[PDB]
Amino acid sequence: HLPLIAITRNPVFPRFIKIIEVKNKKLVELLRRKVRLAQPYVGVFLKRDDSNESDVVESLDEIYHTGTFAQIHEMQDLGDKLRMIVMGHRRVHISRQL
Amino acid sequence: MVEVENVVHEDFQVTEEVKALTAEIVKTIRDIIALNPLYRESVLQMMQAGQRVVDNPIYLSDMGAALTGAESHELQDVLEETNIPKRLYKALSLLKKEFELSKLQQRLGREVEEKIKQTHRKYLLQEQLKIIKKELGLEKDDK
Amino acid sequence: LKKEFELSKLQQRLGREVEEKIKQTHRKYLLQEQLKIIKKELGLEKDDK
Amino acid sequence: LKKEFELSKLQQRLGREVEEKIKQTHRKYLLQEQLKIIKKELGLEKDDK
Repeated sequence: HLPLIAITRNPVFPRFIKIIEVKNKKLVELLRRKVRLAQPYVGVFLKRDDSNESDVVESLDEIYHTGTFAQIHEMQDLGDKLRMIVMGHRRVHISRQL
Repeated sequence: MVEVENVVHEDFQVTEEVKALTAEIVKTIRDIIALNPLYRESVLQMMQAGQRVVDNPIYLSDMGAALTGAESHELQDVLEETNIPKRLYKALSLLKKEFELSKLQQRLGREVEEKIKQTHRKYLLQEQLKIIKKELGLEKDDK
Repeated sequence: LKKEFELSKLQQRLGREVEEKIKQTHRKYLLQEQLKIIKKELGLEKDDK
Repeated sequence: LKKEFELSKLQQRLGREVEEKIKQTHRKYLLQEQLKIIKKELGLEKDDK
């Protein structure tokens, strides 16, 4: 019961360690909302052709139905304030992302 | 949001000759990382098909298909495929599709550079010709 | 040796067939790859003729 | 010794800068040359009597 993540031109191939550094700070609010959970996690989804960030927050259809949940390791935030680590660990095909 | 691990992965019981296409996938990956080095080649030596440590073959095929530079859409397309040989076929296709472009760029670079060498080498020959006809014979082809 | 040659032969042939079906992709795609290469090392606005 | 050392390190930075500028010159020339060959062999295959 979390808002969709802003991939923002960051492909996360399955079972290939990857780093995500979005420039926006609204995902950091989500990073602060998941610190209270005992088992934190994050999901990775893919964007469709002709990427557009305004439709992701307006509509939920840009993102594909497929998702890849995985666990976060640790934040660094060397340059940006949003340096999350992603992984392709648990693949899933949601019936309806809506 | 509702989700379920509907990770279908059917495979034939007889698992002896079914890993031979995987052998061709790693041979194409070895040729892609040898002729088009992207990442270090030590990781290919760490995860081999002969060690019998591939407890999750689907993951091994995905990690091998990840080296391909094909657009993300293609990755989604590979996930849409349900049969195992179809995704193996697509992963190999992605690899070859990148491979042709790589081979074109490499051939072009060596070819263009050799053209530069044939340029300057013939200029070296012309320089030797001049120098050897500079302090040898002094043509009086003037007024 | 026969079994290995039949396995290697079927693998090389099936892969050669997949490779032939991939060569069906038109040469225009290659020319487009080189086109993106021309733009990747060129840049700038169209301030040409 | 340091008085000599400051000039030496300055010279080292200056040398790498001049050499890297030569490399940034010629590497980009190889890129533009590749661009031309694709515009000639593949792109503009016309331009002739």
